[PDB]
Amino acid sequence: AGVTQTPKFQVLKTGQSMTLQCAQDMNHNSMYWYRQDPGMGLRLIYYSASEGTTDKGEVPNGYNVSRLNKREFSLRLESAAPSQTSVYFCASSVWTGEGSGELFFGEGSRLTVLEDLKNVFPPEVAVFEPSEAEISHTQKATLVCLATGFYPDHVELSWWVNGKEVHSGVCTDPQPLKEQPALNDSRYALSSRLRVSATFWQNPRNHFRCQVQFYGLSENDEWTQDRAKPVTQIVSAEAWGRA
Amino acid sequence: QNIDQPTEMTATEGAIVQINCTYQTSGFNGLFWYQQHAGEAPTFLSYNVLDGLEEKGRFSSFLSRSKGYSYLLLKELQMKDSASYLCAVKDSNYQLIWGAGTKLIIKPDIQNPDPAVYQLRDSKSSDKSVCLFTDFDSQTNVSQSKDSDVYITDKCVLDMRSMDFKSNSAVAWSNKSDFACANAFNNSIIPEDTFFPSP
Amino acid sequence: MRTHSLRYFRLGVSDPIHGVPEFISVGYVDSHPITTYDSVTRQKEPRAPWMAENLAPDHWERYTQLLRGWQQMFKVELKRLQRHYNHSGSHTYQRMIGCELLEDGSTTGFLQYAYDGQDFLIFNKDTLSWLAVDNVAHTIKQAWEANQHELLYQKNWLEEECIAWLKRFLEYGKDTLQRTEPPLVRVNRKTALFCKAHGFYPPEIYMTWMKNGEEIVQEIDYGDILPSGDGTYQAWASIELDPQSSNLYSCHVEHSGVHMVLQVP
Amino acid sequence: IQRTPKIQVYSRHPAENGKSNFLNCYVSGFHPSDIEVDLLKNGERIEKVEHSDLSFSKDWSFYLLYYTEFTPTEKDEYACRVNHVTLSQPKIVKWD
Ligand code: NA
Repeated sequence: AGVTQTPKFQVLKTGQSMTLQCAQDMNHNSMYWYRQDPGMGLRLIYYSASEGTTDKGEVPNGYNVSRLNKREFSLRLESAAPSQTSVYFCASSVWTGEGSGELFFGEGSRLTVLEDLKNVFPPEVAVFEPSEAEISHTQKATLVCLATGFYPDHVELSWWVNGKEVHSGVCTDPQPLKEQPALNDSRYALSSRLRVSATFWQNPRNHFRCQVQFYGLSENDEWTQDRAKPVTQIVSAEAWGRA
Repeated sequence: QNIDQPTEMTATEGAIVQINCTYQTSGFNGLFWYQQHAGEAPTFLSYNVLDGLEEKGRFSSFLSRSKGYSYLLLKELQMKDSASYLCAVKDSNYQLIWGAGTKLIIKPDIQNPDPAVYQLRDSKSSDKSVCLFTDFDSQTNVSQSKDSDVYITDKCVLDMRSMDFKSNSAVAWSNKSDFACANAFNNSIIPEDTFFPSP
Repeated sequence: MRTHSLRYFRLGVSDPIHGVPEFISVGYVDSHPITTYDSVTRQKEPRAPWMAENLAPDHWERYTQLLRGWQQMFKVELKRLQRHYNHSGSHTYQRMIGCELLEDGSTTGFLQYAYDGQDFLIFNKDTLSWLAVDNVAHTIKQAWEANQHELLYQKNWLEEECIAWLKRFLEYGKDTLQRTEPPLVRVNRKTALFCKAHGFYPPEIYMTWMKNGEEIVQEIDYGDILPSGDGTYQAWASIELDPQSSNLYSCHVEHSGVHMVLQVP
Repeated sequence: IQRTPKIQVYSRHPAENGKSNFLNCYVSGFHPSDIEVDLLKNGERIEKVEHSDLSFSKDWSFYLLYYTEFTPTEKDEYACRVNHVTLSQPKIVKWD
């Protein structure tokens, strides 16, 4: 499997604790925890040059690590701070004291640490059916999915055609849009398009769905707002082909 | 200790691009290039430690130790090459110093551009009106909204694989009553021949 | 400067007696130990005062972590060797890496391995390949040469990094390493003529005997250059006297660009 | 292949009776690295005996220096006793 780290996404209140897991099944000796922040190179938090030893990197304050065995290297945030909002990568290499051996990275863990969870919102999802003018002018049909009002930017948008997820003919914005660019905690919007042939759209049996997985709060997070608790959840919208 | 590489570069599909990396370090034990697709993990591309050029498929990596300089050369650019490229140097204590990365943007070659702004059908579950600017050639730039109740995404390249067809598009939406696809993209410079179908 | 060198050794022992480390690693500048590490202390520490005073704690902390890793790598490499040799008992594994900065400004660089104290694999940084002494080494050679980038890495370390470290340490230890203490030389009888020198630094010295102005190394007993314990060295050379003919004997000593002759009356 | 230690016993400075000195025992050329070294005064082991760390030669053998402060006299006899896996019995090299 290579390097497996969890969780992919996490929202945290200031002062909450969190452990990130990382395992590698490549029989590597050296493991690493990095954070990635916009505008700067990767910064090493802690590393483990071999089973049974660990040491600080460049930014160890606020973190601790445990090399539990040759496979596993966990990262601990005892008391989360907003400055620890970041993307975290675990990595491993065969050795550390050599020159040419490369790093193998895990998938990354996106952490958002907030003073108050009342800023957390799930997306509203809506699907918009193709323009008839487009169909007659190009013989093609573009559906649009909008996922709007969410925070933090912990979403995964997918298109589903006749019950199966599709990727061909899809483009989803690489970065979300800030709905209020000046506000620091602005909620986000994300658009995606699915383009099919006019013939495919005009089959009334074809069914289109856009679904957004949101990563939000869990049972143990405290909720005191009048609105609904913004838990991890899937939000979707559909359309049918039209003859 | 310092590593520098440009923030962003844009080139056209099929062309060649050279990504530069300069470094000043306490000693030198090799220079790495990694590729990182947006939202994904970095993966290893190349390692140089002696002077000269090394080739790996469509990518080559060059090193000059005396100049403290490397470049990553990508030829016959494809859309799949859109990613960030990270340069990193091992110093005398075997510590990796990481560059901030270069974001490579690739413009598709649109062979039959057909610029148009389309009004999509309303959703009964949303108060938004949605407009799609599509099929324009890659020299067109989509500006953000000048209006705070109007939202415009940047352009996106979609690949219809079975037809070997790529198109650029941008989306605009709003719930304002005076919003119309004829004005949605007024803050952008759009082709003179953009097709606006009659409402 | 005179010729100077930097080298690091590693020793691995597969089944050590209780108390003795399975792994040791020591660095040297010329004959001076500068660093030590072993599997008992698990700490890299200075062995010369001019190393401790010029390398910050960050240096010892970082190489302590690297040596913890190199220790594990050495354990695994030795286990593989002893399995391929089909050897039981305790066996040793050794590595030596280093470089020399010659008086004329040229450089050399070297890296080699030994098993049970005998040459095992020897690196050639010009042809970028490993010389194997037997079929166990031949198996390792193939695996190591398959990783071309690591060969390149070792050539760069030997030719550039090592020399840079060497010149850095030579400056740190200049009061020790670049000084000259001339020898005190004397002759006595014991029948053989002994020529004895002591008090000198650096340890490189040449003592020989000449008979009627001619040297003959076959007739001469050369003693080793030995440490006196105070930072200086001592040496000697002897020759047996011919009672059948009259000959002029003289001791010649060469040290740090000075030649000395002691005529025996 | 195992190599037996070479053993040389000598004073730091040229010896003069009544003058304080150092008696050295330099053991070298041996392999493997385990070794026993005692300095002897009139056949009795000397307690306050110091030694350098194990040292490494380019030919893969090892060496060590053992030394003790002493004042040589006319009657006292000094020696070095060494034991190694290559030695069926400990070897004694008198100071001459
Ligand atoms: Na910490």
